[PDB]
Amino acid sequence: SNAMYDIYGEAALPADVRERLRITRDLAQAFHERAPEHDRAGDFPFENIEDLKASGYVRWTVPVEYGGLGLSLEEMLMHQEVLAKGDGSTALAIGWHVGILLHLRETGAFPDELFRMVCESVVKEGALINSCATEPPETTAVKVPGGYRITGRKTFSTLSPALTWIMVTATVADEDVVGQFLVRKEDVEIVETWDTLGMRATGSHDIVLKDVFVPEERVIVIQRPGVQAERRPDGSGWLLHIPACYLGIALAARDFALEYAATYRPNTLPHPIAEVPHVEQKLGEMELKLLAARTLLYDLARRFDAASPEERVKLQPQFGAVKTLATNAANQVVDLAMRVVGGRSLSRALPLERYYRDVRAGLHNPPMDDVVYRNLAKAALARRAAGQ
Repeated sequence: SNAMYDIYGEAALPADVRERLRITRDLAQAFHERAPEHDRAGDFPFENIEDLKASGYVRWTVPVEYGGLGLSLEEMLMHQEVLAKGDGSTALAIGWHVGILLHLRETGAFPDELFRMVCESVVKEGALINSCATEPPETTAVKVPGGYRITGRKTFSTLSPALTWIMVTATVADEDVVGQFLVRKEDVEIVETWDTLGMRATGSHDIVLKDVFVPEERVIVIQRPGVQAERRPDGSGWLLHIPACYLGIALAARDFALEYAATYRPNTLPHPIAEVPHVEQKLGEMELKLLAARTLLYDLARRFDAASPEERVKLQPQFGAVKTLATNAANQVVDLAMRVVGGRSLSRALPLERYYRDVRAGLHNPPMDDVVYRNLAKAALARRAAGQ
């Protein structure tokens, strides 16, 4: 409908979306120019995060009533894909923030007052938020006067150096029930762990909580019998930000290889390499993998936007399918782009090798391909059973 304007034309886009796309294309260009040194040094891109805050991007998924733009999931994915073309690490990291805010808006998982407080901090100060549940729940909350003390360790928190707020799960000691708590980043220790193949600018950090106080008003939920989670489910649709980011990296690789192929004419040939038959085939195959994966991504995002909570839950198997298709397609596209360019694709003078490293992580984000396929099979069997 709006998405894939690069294929289908920008003339059809409403003036507000075109203006927002000018903003995110501008950001992407700056991220692109900065990406090589951040990848080489593996240093966190704080200036990119400052640009995102200054632009207003960080509040676009906050509801209109609290001073955001209430952006649709379809449009959020479009901008994620634009930002990722510039720099995968930065896009994916801020995706967790704009996405989690879309998740909270669509579910009412936060108490009203707490959501209002967080939304105000995002709108007025550009405060950033992420949810950090995974560990190397071992993380523990102890009830104290006024709230809880939290001790533990969470892992893979990619935006953490720039966060203000952190949603963390912990087991309440001596009730054996799990809670979620809104922790201030300034109260935790960010610890560097091993560096990684790609996405190296944002790096891998653990968050360490020793003796962290959460007052009662920043308790999100305690999962007892009866409560129990979120006012209305969303089927985790917001997790489409992940495949959006990997497709944007693939698009950068494609744009690169197309540009190269159009303009590189070796002295062994009378035409550019874009006209060599096996190069045409590789470029055409890249186009088709992108067309198929992006079309499905945006189709599911639009269905999400239009769907009730009950329907959103039923879309989950297809949401997984998108993730598998996009992240696989993105790795294949980068492979083909490198084969088009040839031996120079190995050189750190060109960005393709960085794309080859960065794109790989999509395959190892949950849900794994084997889980996605199993879930598709089970949904197919459930649909057959319901039919009769």
